[PDB]
Amino acid sequence: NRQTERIKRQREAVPLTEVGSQCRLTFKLPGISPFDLGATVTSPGGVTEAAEIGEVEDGLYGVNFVPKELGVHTVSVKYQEMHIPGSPFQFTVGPLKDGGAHRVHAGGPGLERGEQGMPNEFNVWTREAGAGSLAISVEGPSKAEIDFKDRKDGSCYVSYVVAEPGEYRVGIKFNDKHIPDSPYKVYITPS
Amino acid sequence: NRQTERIKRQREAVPLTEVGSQCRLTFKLPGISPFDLGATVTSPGGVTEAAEIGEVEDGLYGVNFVPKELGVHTVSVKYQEMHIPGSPFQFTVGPLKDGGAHRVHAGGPGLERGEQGMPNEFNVWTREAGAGSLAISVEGPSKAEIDFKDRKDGSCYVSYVVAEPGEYRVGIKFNDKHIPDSPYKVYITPS
Repeated sequence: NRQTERIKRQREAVPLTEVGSQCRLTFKLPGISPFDLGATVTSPGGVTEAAEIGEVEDGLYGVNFVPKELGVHTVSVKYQEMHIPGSPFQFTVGPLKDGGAHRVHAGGPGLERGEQGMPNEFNVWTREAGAGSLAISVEGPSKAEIDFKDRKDGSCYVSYVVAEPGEYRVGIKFNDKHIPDSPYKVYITPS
Repeated sequence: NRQTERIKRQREAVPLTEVGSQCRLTFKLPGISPFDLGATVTSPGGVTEAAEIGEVEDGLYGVNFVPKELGVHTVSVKYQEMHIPGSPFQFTVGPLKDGGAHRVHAGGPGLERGEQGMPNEFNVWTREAGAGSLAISVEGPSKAEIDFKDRKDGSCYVSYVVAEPGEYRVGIKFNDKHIPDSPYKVYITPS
């Protein structure tokens, strides 16, 4: 069978990031232990400082940092040579100089593998994409149930459930264009 | 100063509610123990049955019932002869026979009063409206920050924060029409 479930949201660009302001990159860690991760911020000049990782609410973690110059900063969250899904993140200070689907990151186990009747979860980060429509679709042998939490920081956390095992397609589009790794092929295992 | 912040989401109709299916109304407690509330379901014939209240995800509660016939059922959640915000709720069993903004309910403290810099929360119930666009706007002396969680049951839980005290307007529109009590006048008090 082929059944499809789709949601979309529209949001304006995240408010301008001023030089010297308190910034935060948030991430949920479906299937990853927070305890031994390291965060770094790299300035547009290539200077890297360690940044602390805090719990923001139950299950939500954040990298707190303060940028000292204009332009595109990188925020890395790693275990040894491994990045967490989505890392390294980009973070523009001052006005956005680019936008659109190619700037969107996404990650988490619901974009790779799950189990029949269990929640499949992933994060999407749209702050660098600027204003527009984030669309999510799930297609496969059953009609997914989709919940999502869309935040002021341009991040969106998705949880979907499917009734039947099989091969599913998860589409993530921003202003009607696939983000770089979309669509995602997802296998759902039997109970 | 007059600033507006707006988000929108689009979702397909909630799947067909069938006779003998598990149905659930999800709500936030109105500062009252769940042991002290009474939920009832009224059939299309006017027969009322007591229904169970139980905790469900995200600190929310649910009213669970199983419809025995086609047609519009009413779910009330009460303390003595007072309704919780949004009650009584309607639940069509069988295909939707109506739709649109006039079928949407909303409620919570964020549609009445809040405090500068603190979260202002409310729920929206769209299952009876069918497929469409839900738009949430906040207009007032500062630009709101808005988070929302949009669920498979057609409910959307909103949290917004404003930087300045004063008189705000909260708009709730479905396919670009105000729902029955929108726009809402909201006073935000100083810290």
